Amino acid sequence: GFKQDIATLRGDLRTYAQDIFLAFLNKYPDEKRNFKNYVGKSDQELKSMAKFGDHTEKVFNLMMEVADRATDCVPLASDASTLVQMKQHSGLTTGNFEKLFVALVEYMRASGQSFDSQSWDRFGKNLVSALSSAGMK
Amino acid sequence: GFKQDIATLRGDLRTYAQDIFLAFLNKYPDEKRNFKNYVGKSDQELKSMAKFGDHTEKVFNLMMEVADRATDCVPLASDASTLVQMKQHSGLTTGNFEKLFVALVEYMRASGQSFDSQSWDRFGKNLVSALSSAGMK
Ligand code: HEM
Ligand SMILES: Oc1ccc(Cl)cc1Cl
Ligand SMILES: Oc1ccc(Cl)cc1Cl
Repeated sequence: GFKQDIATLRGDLRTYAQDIFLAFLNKYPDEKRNFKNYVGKSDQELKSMAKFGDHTEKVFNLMMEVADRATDCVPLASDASTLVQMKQHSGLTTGNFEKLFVALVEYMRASGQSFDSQSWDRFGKNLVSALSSAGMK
Repeated sequence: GFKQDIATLRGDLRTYAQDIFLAFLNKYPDEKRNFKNYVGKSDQELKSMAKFGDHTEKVFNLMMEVADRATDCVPLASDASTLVQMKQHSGLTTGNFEKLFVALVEYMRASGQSFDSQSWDRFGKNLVSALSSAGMK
């Protein structure tokens, strides 16, 4: 289930963080505009860039903590406030987050592993609602 | 305290994992004999090798799972048994583990972050005692 999925992802975190972020960026090419330096690069080139590896790992490290602190796939309101108050997320909307979780769930469904994709879909929806309550447009 | 420390360490897992492993290896040079692929290389050389970062991340991730499952800094006997039974740990003794935790506590005290170094010291002592009870020499 959901809790075991967190353990699975953490056990190969750099690989999953990069694979999932790349799936997001290739499913939604417009989202690359939020990173500027990622345009015109293939996946293998991105994976060789310092800020790409460091950044995807930090995103995923924190995403797994938020997932781990949730109850029944509902994140804590304090974790949602943190994500909203981050300077780096000024200019983001909940739509950016919704798209991340659509790609993550699709990636899980296609991997052939025993992920509880339905719990991740609920988690993403519940996170987006929490982000709005915390003030994100 | 202990639980926040786990969150702090997990938030930047690869960076802490590398720095703590290097602190251990440089404090206890003889221990590097267990890691024949890392002999003859400076800290910066090791950090440039993908296999070093991957190895340290996987170890440290499991250490944080064990710490998170502990009650009052006492690890679960099942987690201690897992560590004893791993093939990669054939030939190790509790002494190797004690030295790791000395280096880890020394790293925390020196870092100038508000780690609960006393709790990591207790955790390391209780883990060493649990490894004995699970069959490690
Ligand atoms: C609580 C502490 C520890 C945990 C959680 C842990 C866990 C692990 C894990 C998950 C691996 C496999 C990582 C990989 O795939 O490369 C591993 C491998 C290994 N560990 Fe441990 N370990 C711990 C302590 C130690 C200590 C103290 C030593 C020796 C001083 C040690 C020696 C080794 C060796 C030699 C390998 C094989 C590495 C290789 O073949 O490249 N471990 N350990
Ligand atoms: O910016 C990111 C880095 C890693 C992951 Cl998994 C998702 C996002 Cl949006
Ligand atoms: O082999 C290791 C990798 C990372 C850390 Cl923190 C400790 C050890 Cl023994």
